[PDB]
Amino acid sequence: LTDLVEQPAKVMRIGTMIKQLLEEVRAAPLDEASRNRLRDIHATSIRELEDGLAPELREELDRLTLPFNEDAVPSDAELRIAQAQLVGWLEGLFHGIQTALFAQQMAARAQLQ
Amino acid sequence: LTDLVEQPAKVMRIGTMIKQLLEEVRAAPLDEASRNRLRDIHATSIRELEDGLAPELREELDRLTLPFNEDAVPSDAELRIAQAQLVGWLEGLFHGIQTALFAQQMAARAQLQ
Amino acid sequence: LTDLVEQPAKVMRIGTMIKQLLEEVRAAPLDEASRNRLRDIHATSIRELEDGLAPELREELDRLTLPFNEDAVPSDAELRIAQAQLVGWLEGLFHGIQTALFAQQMAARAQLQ
Amino acid sequence: LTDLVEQPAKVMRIGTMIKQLLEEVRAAPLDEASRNRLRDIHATSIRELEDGLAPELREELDRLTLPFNEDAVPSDAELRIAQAQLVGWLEGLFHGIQTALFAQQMAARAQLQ
Amino acid sequence: LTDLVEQPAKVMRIGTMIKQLLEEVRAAPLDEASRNRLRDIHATSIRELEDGLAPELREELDRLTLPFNEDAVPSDAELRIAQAQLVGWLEGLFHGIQTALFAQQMAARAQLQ
Amino acid sequence: LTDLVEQPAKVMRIGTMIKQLLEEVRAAPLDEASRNRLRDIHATSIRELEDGLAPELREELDRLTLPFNEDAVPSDAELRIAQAQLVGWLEGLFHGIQTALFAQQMAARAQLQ
Amino acid sequence: LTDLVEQPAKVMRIGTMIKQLLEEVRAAPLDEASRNRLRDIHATSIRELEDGLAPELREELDRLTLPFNEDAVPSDAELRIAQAQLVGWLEGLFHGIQTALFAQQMAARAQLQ
Amino acid sequence: LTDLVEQPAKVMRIGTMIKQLLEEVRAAPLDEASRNRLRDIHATSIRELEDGLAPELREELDRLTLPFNEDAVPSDAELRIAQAQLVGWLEGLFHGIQTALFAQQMAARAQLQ
Amino acid sequence: LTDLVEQPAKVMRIGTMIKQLLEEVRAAPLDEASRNRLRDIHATSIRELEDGLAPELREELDRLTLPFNEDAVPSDAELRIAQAQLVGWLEGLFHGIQTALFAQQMAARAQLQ
Amino acid sequence: LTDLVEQPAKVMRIGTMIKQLLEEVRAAPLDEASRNRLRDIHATSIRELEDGLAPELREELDRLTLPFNEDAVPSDAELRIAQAQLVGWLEGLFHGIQTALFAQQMAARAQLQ
Amino acid sequence: LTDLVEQPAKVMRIGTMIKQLLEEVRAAPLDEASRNRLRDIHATSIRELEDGLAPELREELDRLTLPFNEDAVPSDAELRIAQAQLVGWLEGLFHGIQTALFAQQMAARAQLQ
Amino acid sequence: LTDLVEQPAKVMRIGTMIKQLLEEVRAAPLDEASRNRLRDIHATSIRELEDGLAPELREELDRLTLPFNEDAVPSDAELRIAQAQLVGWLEGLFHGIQTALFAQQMAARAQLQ
Amino acid sequence: LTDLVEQPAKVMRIGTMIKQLLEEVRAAPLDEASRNRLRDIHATSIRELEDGLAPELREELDRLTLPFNEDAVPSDAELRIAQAQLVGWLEGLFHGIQTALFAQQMAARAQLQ
Amino acid sequence: LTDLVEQPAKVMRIGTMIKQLLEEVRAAPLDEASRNRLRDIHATSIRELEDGLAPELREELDRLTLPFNEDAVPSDAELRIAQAQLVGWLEGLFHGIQTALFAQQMAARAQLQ
Amino acid sequence: LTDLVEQPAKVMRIGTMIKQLLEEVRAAPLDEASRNRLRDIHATSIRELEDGLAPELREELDRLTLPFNEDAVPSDAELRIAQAQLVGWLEGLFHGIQTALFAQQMAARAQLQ
Amino acid sequence: LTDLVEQPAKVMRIGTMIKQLLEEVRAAPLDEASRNRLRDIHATSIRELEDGLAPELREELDRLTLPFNEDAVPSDAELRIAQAQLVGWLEGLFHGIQTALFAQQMAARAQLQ
Repeated sequence: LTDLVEQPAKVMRIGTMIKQLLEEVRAAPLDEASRNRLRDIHATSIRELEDGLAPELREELDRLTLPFNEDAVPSDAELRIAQAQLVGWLEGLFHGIQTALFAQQMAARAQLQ
Repeated sequence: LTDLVEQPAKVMRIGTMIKQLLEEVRAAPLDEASRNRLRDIHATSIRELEDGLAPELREELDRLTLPFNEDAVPSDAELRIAQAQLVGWLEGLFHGIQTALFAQQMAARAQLQ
Repeated sequence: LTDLVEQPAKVMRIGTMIKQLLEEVRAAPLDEASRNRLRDIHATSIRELEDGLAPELREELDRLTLPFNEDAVPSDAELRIAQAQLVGWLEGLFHGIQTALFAQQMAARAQLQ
Repeated sequence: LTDLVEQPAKVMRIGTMIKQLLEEVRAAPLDEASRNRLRDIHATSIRELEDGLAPELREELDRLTLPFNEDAVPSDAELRIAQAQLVGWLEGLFHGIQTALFAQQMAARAQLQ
Repeated sequence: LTDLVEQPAKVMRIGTMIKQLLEEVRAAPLDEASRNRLRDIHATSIRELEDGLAPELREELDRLTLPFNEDAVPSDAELRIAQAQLVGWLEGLFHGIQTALFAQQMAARAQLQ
Repeated sequence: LTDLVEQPAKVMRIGTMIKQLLEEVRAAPLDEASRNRLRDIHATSIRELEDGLAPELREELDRLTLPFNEDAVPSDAELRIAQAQLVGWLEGLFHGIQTALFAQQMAARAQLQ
Repeated sequence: LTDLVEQPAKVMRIGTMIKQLLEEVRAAPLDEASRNRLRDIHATSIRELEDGLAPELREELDRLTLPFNEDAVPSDAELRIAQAQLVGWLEGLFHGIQTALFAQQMAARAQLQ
Repeated sequence: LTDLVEQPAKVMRIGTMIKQLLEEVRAAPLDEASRNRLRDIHATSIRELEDGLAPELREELDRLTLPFNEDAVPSDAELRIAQAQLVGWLEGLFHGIQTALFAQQMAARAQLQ
Repeated sequence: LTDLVEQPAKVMRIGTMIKQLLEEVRAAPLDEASRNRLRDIHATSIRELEDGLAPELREELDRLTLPFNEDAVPSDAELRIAQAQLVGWLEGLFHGIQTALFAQQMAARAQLQ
Repeated sequence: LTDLVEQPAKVMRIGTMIKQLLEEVRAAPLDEASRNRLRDIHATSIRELEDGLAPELREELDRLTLPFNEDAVPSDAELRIAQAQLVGWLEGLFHGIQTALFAQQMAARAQLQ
Repeated sequence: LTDLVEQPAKVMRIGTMIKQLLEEVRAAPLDEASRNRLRDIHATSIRELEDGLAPELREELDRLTLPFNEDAVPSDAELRIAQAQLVGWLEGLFHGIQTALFAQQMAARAQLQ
Repeated sequence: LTDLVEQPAKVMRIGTMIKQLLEEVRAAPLDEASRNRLRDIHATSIRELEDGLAPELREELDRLTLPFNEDAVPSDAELRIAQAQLVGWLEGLFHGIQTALFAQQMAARAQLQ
Repeated sequence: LTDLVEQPAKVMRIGTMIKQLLEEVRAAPLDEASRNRLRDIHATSIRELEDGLAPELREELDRLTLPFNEDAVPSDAELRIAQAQLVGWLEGLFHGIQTALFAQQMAARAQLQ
Repeated sequence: LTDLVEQPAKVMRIGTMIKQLLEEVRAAPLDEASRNRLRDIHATSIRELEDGLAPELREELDRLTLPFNEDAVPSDAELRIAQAQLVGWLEGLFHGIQTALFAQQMAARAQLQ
Repeated sequence: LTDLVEQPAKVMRIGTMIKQLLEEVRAAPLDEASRNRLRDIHATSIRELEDGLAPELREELDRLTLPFNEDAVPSDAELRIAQAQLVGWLEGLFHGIQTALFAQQMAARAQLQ
Repeated sequence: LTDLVEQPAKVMRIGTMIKQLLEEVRAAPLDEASRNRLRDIHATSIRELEDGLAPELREELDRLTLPFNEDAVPSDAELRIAQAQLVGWLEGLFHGIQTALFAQQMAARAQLQ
């Protein structure tokens, strides 16, 4: 919990943002003005993600992630690869949270009966 | 918690507006006269959204959003990206509210039994 | 909650004490050695009760209650009267708690949906 | 919370012993040889109970309880008053424990959904 | 678990023996030939009980229990007090085991899903 | 586990015998001619019981049981004591066996899913 | 058992990431700039996976896995081969672990009844 | 159980690997770099498979299976044939395991009742 | 004589009654059922006393005596005080009788010689 | 004078019987089975006493005495009160008879000299 | 004389037996074999007493006494009550004999001079 | 008169023997080897007593006495009961004789004066 | 010549334009603003070429060429293919012109001598 | 001879076109949108080539060439194979033309001198 | 012919200026301040070119050229495209001039010899 | 001339074909779709080759050449071997022709001087 996510409300917030934008890249091809946007949004979403994570996960994210180069406009492929990577990493982080929340709840309910 | 959204009825209202307009750009391409409208609508929707958020979410919303180029009529791609960004940001905002609101309900209902 | 009972775990403890002691006077008549005990017990439960109640309820309990005389051995009637008076007052205090506890729950659970 | 009861398995063990022995004093009258036994059992049972309680509950248990007189064999009435007192005090202790432990189970299960 | 009971199968065995013998003393009065039996059985059952308990509980049982004098034939009262005392202590020990057994099962079942 | 009872069909058989005979002494008082029978029946039933038990339980049964005085025809009280002693010992024996027997089943049913 | 995976929350986290990225290579063909990303992500994902695995699983993971050739940009085929390999390898690991964890739940739940 | 598979957790792991890789060859045709990989993967999976099986199955797998040649790149047909051969053999091995596991469970639960 | 006691045989009768009852309260403490009796006895002994005394001594006794209240059970102290008061009053009344009886004898014995 | 007691041999007989039983209640505490005897003995002793007394002493004896409540077994305290009452009442009865009888003997011996 | 006792030599015989046996029950507590003895002696002693008394006293003794129930071993209390009851009744019968025997002697000695 | 005791020197002799042995059981508890002696002595002492009594006293003694169980060793209590029974019965026998012996002495001494 | 090219001065003009623009697409990658230009330029260069060619070559050029779709921005690849295609076709036209122009000169230079 | 090629200016023209396009596939890798063009261009180039070739060369060209598959977008390898095939086939065609054409020049110049 | 270019010295002058500026954009990337210059320079260079071309070339140049967007700063790519467009068009313009100017020089030299 | 090549223009055509295709296998690695093509091309080029050679060279070519198998895709090595084998054989065939063409010319040119 707190050992992983410092701001739980914020990580899901940005998490849903990254997810629905990912579902947009698949919907229709984009143009340079839109691909250039998602690059800026992906960079800012990670910067905003690290503010809500524990020190351990910040570094892990930096080891796994690859910031885009601001001199070349990425492709619809890169944007899908980069975004879905965060979507899976957050959903696996969240699935780790929900399994531990199950352990804490059932343990107190069993420590009572 | 509720310290995050000051005017819930006002925030969710505009959010539903951004959601249904997002479903329209998906349906069929638009013309220049309408894209300029959605651009104007996108700007005013954020302004009315900031009035209903806390200062912490205000700045965060501004750090994540991208103002349009006043001199160029954006494409259907930009408008889908900008709008879906807000739709995702708001759904993650609400999921943080309801998970804590449900947490409040099952804490008092259990503090009784 | 905080407006009435300061130490909830302590109040329902002593109450369940006084409750089961009341079921003993009904079970069989007592002798001087036991009546003198229940009076001594009844005094201490009230002193331990005032420590666990809010200032307003302390006075109300003091205005309603009648301390026993420490020179005459009370009857089985007084002990039933004195104790059952508290049992009803404690059950009425908790029913005041639980009616609001459901209000806190069913209102927060409804403020979400 | 569980800071109140240090050895729960031990506190409830001795409690169950005092409860069923109480069911014996009600079942049939006793003789001096058996009344003397319960007094000895009553003394050691509280000593073993205080070892399993927190210091605050020790004092409260000590402020509420009454050590027997070794010079007089108590009556079947005294032993019922003394024992049921602890039975009521012990059942009220757990009711404080189970209501908060039940609160832990539903609050964490709600912080997830 | 093992910190409390070394031979679980044996303690529930002797326990059911002590319980049904307790239910016989209540059924009809006994004679010196029968009262003398239960004393020897109660003495041997405790010796056989200590073989099946952990070192901590052996000591606790000796502190709570009172061995009979082999110079006077006890009463139907004494035999009921002695036996029911063991019955509650064993039933409270078992209720302590089963409450913790639920904690072990509901914790591994929750740490998995 | 089953290391305890060598002849399960035989141990449970004789047990039901003493159980139903226990229910007969309870129903009505007996005469010297039938008490002498029950004394003989109790002796032969233990002998037939040891053939179906493991050596550890053999001595334990011998440590717990009390052979009758062949001189005096025992009373309805002794016969209730001797018989109910075995009935409790046997019921506690079976619950220890089947509780582990259930453990074998649900462990394999869980090792499959 | 649990000694196999040292950091389950971390192993599964990275697992979900690799799984969803696999669903992206499948969705649409990629370009050379994005294929270079997935190769880099594949290398860092395994590096972070071995940190959360025991040495026995490491070597087994290392004996089974195939580092990419850096002088050549892999195909959309290779990236599917490599990733799906881990996804199956990771899903079988949990199914091997969780099936024994389920055995812990039903064996203790049966060791009680 | 013990007579067929020595390391059950490992065998269902690799099986779930080989299974999902089989679903990749069906999804799209492969290139020389990917076909060459799956062959290397298939060889290593059998080495990791033989380590986890009983000696009889080691030989049975060796009698049924056909190792690939390391000088020619196999076709999409061979790789489907080779892998699917193992998938059926692994699913058939487990159904032999699971059908007996129900026999062990449903028989011990019936030997108890 | 005639001016003091009208029925001397009756007063010495009741006096020995009230006297011997006084030696019982000193012998061992009493219970509510016996204290309630002695109160009833003390009143009836006084009513039967006034019937056997001259009018002057009646009123003297009424000025000296204090009737018990019939709604509260007196203490062993009151009962000791109340009865001993009569015993001293009767023995002083009798010592007045015997001193005059000797005066009648030795004066008539002196008129002769 | 002797008209007071109609059957002197019968009254004093029963009186001696009541006196020595009183010395038995003092010697050791009694049980419910023996207390019930003395209550019945107390009732029949008064009945046999009224047959040997004159009507004036009958009603006086009935006005002073208190019949026991057949619905409750009295205590050793009540039986001491009731019996000692009669012993004192009877000893005062004889002292009233013997003092006047001594007066008769010193009147005829003096009417001669 | 003959109006009351038919066999004077026999009544003082059995009387002494009943008296010294009474002094034994006080001396030390008894066992069932001894308590059962004294019941048989007390029953036969009354039977042997009735053979030596006049018809009037037979009936009075039967009205005063309470035969024991042969279907329960009396207590040390009952045997003391029953025996002491006869001891006083016999001592009061003899004191009635001695008071009249002196009257017969001193009257004939005075009818001579 | 002398028709009752045929051999006075023998009856009194053996009587003193039983008396002094009674004073020995009172002094200290006995062991099984000595209780068997006193039981044997009690049988022969009655046998030698009947030889010195008239047939009427033989049967009467037999109607009052209780033969011991040859197959069971009596307790310290029985021996006191049996012996004290004889001691009292013998003293009452002589006191009846001695009272008549004085009648022979004083009546003949008065026929002279 | 006249049968192939109507405006020779114009074709080598636009041809040189297409050639040097082709050398720019090779020189550095382009952006949507530049890729969009070359599409418009390539379309207008073909339109201006057909005005300068004979009817036979106009048709052949349209059969060989593929106009771009104005509703999508082409790649640096498409523009290179489209442009280079024209460059060779124009260079092949000129080599056909130059080979015949040498035939016109050399044949007349030989028709003279 | 010159009957081989009916339209020399046209065969060389298209030949130059295919040659320089080959120089583009070599220059940089292509994308699916451009690879699809070269397939379409390759088909129309052969169609325009046969119009300028003799029937013998048509079939020979048709016997040597390979029509593309509609479904698959060819690779940079296929397009290089297909195009270079024609360029080599065409350059060998011209070498057959020019070597005999040069033979005419030296034969007529020698038939004169 | 010369009817095409009215001011040859001016047409080539400005052309060389666009050519050498083109060699500068290739040399190093530019900044917004210089791109704004080249954009203005490109506009005036075409204006000064049209003054020196014939009306027919004015339109063709205008039909081929593309005015820049003055609300957006063009890229380094567009400027290379726009400039190279002119550089290619101008060299092709002169090659049409130079081929006819040389044609005049060989025609008069042949009309003389 | 006629002794070796029947259709010289055709053989140097296919040779220049086979030669230029060989320079492609060296240029970049191929895929299965291209390797399968070049094999098909190589087979048909030989069939077209045998049509253009003299019968002696046909058989020699068949003795030297090795036709490919049509069920396995050859390697880039085989394709380089197969074609280069022909290219050398063709260049050696042509170099023999040029030496004989040199023989025909120089011998006739010398027969003149």
